[PDB]
Amino acid sequence: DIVMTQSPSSLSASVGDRVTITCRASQSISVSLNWYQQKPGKAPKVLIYAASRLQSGIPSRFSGSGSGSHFTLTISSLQPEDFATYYCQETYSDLMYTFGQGTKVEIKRTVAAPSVFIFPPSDEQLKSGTASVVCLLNNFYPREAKVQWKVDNALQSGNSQESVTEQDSKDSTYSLSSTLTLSKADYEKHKVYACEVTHQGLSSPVTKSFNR
Amino acid sequence: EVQLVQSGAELKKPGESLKISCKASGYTFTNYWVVWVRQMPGEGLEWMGSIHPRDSDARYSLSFEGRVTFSVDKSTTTAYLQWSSLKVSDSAIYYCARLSQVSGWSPWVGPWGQGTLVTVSSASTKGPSVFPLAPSSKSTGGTAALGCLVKDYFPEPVTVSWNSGALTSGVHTFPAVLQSSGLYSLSSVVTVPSSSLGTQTYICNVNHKPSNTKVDKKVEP
Amino acid sequence: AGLADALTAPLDHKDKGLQSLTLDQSVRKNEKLKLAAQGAEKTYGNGDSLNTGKLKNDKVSRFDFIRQIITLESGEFQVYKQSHSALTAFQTEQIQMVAKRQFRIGDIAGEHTSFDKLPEGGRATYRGTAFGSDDAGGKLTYTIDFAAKQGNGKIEHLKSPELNVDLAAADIKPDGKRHAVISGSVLYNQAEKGSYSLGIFGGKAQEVAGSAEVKTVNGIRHIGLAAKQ
Ligand SMILES: [Cl-]
Repeated sequence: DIVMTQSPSSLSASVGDRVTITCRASQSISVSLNWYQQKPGKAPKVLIYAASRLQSGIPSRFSGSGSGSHFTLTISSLQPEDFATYYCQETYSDLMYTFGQGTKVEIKRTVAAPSVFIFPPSDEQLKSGTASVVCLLNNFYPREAKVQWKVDNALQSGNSQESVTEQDSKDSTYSLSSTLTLSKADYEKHKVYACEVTHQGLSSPVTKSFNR
Repeated sequence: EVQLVQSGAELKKPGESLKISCKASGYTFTNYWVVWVRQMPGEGLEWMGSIHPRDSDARYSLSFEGRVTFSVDKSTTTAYLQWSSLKVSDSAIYYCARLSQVSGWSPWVGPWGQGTLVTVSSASTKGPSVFPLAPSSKSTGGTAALGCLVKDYFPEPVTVSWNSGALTSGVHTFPAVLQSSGLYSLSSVVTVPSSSLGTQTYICNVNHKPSNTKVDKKVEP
Repeated sequence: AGLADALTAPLDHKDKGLQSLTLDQSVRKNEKLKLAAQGAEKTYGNGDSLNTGKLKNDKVSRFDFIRQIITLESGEFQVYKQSHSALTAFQTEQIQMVAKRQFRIGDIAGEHTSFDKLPEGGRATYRGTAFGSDDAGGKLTYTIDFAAKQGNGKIEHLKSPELNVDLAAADIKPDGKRHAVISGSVLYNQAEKGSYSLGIFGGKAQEVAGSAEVKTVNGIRHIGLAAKQ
């Protein structure tokens, strides 16, 4: 019944920046308020309880303030490892301790060009009748990147899928895999397999390729 | 130490029933509320309700009040969450966790279980094939990339580690992608010094519990 | 549980103390109190003594009760027993008859430690129970520093988390009869959310017993306190 809403829902700031997340309640909840941090693929971890009480093990750059219906999570100097989404939670009511919708915190860093690799299909996979050609863009920033596939200079369309990792907790970069999927028969009909990467970190597009 | 260990990832058909479990240990079971939280992948935490093991006092939020049943087994200090009739929209991760408290202060949630991924669909489970992404022979005194292609599995999730966990630095395991076939695929990669290619063993450890598939692929030049 | 025994058997000094509790607050001079359990029943009796000797120590013993003047009140009667102290409580279910729930502490009795014969120094840790409406699962911990003539403590693990409060530092004092007593604040998120009062019991101050009144979002809640050693 008590509604918690956070703002913003998403933010981006440079390492060492002061980051402020606000949490609001639909009614006064005194100081019965928690802050949680959740990183990719992990359960959340409590940072603060009772609005301003720092949990042990948590760095002091995290601090909480406010009361009644308005609360704030402050990160005094945003660190790379602080990439996560942050949740408030009211613990005022008779149990039923509802959460805010969460705020994703990302790090702003300088542009970084990807290093590129291409992987032909393994002989093993070829035996099963399909060919997966993988192109990897490693540790780049920002996330926006363009990949195009060519087979004998024929531009591919509709037969590749992309995946991007969450921002790295150490260097704050992204990585991206582009997988070109072809029948074994189509794959054996061509020679030159090329991945061409376009990214702000690159003055001119980068191509990796192989023959087979 | 205090632990909450939940049961494995689940695949069920719509309309079927399901009981997932949460094994509590390292503390007095009957002194703490057990809490259940739902989380759709890429979305927020959702308080489902709680139950007190001491007398099985169960509380439900309006959105889950009839669809789920909390229960507890004190002799095994295990909490249970049970659906009688699953829907596709029940597909999500579910956490149990302890409700903790320092006397004189508002409580919080934690420790947490590792979470249980529930997938509701009529499609049947399939174990993955694992293929080497062998390092280039024309590698640069520089860096080299290698990895494993984990292809054609259902449902989520698969886990990947390298050298049984000894290798974590430079590892990128990509989020699975749903292929047009309706099966999942994913690659895990790592960049290493190219001078180590000749002398260092690299093994990706793939695990797909739902199909009881566990693979250790040595990736060579 | 020996509940029936407590209702039918006479006092026996060989039983584990606290051997007897004198009902006073539990039943006013003009009223009668009937307690029933395990097939037995007995009426009291302002000034009458309850055979706590038959009950288990460090547990809540429970009876059905009716309070008459004509029935005024009925519900469950709770007794928590220690060796040199004991207390009673009323979980009200029925008043004039209509259904109505209330919780209240009755008698807090035993061998009061004299404020003038307290240990002169050293610290004592008391461990025991905090019990409220529908919840006898609370853990009480309390520490008295006898050099400083001060005590403080905490309530843990009651189902209702805002009852799990800090029992703030307080002075030991003499009451009118020179009994050693401690009255202090209840703290929750550093705000005062009520008060607690403890008496020290036993010739060597082996025990504390008393109660707390705790302000909650849904109103004031009364808690019984009892700990030992
Ligand atoms: Cl919620």
